[PDB]
Amino acid sequence: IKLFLSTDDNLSQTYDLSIISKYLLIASYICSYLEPRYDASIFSRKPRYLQPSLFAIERLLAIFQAIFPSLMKANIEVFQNLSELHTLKLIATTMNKNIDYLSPKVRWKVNVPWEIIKEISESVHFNISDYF
Amino acid sequence: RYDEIIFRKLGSMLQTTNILVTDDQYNIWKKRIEMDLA
Amino acid sequence: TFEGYFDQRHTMSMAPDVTREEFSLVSNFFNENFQKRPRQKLFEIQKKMFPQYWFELTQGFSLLFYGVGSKRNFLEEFAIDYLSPKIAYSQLSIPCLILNGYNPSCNYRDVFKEITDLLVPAHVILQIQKMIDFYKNQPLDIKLILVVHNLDGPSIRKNTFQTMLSFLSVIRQIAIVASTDHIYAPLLWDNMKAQNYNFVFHDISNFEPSTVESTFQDVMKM
Amino acid sequence: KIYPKLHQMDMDKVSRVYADLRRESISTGSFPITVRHLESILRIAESFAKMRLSEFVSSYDLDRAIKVVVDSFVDAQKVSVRRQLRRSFAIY
Repeated sequence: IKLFLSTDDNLSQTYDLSIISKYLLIASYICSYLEPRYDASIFSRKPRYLQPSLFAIERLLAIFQAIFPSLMKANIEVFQNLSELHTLKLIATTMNKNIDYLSPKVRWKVNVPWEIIKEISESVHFNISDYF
Repeated sequence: RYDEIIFRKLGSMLQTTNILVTDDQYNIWKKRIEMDLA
Repeated sequence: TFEGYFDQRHTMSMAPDVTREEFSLVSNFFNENFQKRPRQKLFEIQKKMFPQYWFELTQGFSLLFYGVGSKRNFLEEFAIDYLSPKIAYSQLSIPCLILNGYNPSCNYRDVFKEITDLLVPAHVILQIQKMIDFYKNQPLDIKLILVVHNLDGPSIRKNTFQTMLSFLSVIRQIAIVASTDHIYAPLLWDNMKAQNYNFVFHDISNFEPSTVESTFQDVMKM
Repeated sequence: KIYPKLHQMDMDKVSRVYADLRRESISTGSFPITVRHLESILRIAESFAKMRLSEFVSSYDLDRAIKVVVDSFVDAQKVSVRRQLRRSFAIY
């Protein structure tokens, strides 16, 4: 019975990521789907079907610092994990030839769907669902 | 003090590590008791 | 703080225009006269780290120089005057290879030609693979000193160039010294490159003016 | 019949709570935390004391009083800020 109930055309904790890595991806999805208008309204103390929009690297670090469990700061490990995600292709850039990260015109976007990030937040105890 | 600060900022191993009591503090501790010892 | 990021018709013609030759005048005089002694005093104090740098290099740890200010002159003094003579006069004249990253005309293939001639006894990565298998049986003796100024250089930032330099540090018989200026430089390296580079980090900020690197980009465009 | 009285032993406990609540409402859209809001802590402490028929406002009565009053201000906050004040006032 169990053979027919699943297609089994699938090739087969889905993504082993560090604590720094998990919050890095969580912060990016907010950037790719929340308008820049709402950055100050929600995070400062003062669309699920659409394709993600681009964002700047400064937006990512600010939100990552804003939700990380006093400040976390940006050491080498944070950037080391961020670059790996690009190498792991969970985050895309606006280029295809002669990749140069430090060129200012390159932008970033999220390559991870909603369903994967849903399960990531569960292991983090971060309630993303209340931000939309 | 300035040399200790620059050594710490540069990460040099010349700067001493504060796991033991400092020489000045232990010298003061020894002397304040030696003066009242005899 | 991060909250400082969320909380955020004049033209340059209104400013007095300065010719290119006039620009070099004021810069040269103040770079020498202003903050002369304290920077030299800091430089002389920083020379005391040569034994630690020399010790770290022998163990197989690459040295990365970062901070505010130019670092070309500091690397020149360390490798030529202290590093190269001491190794020869203690292991018993070691060649030193200097690569400029601030020059946008640099080519990786031209650089690799020097590496092959100086190290390989007579598709760049395939040749590098051969070198690793060769130096495994070779004695762990430093043979060539490599200095890479501006590892964040415009022609050096590219992924292909970064991969070539990263594979070199696997061979223990090569000494690597590098300097960077971009703030997001660590973003250029993931685990696969950081492991290969095997860096030991030193903040060497000196506020030394970058006269040499300023030559390759015109200030008149500003 | 019951009119419990007060002794100023827990003054530091209440005063610092009052200062703490005011500090977190200086730049957040929230309740108008004022002197009238502090009086609720003391009066609601009187009710707890007057439930035991005791004549004295004990330390425990203020402990129930402070928890009820502070939790109200924490609960009526936006989601992004609520989780932060959750841990900032864990002493109370």
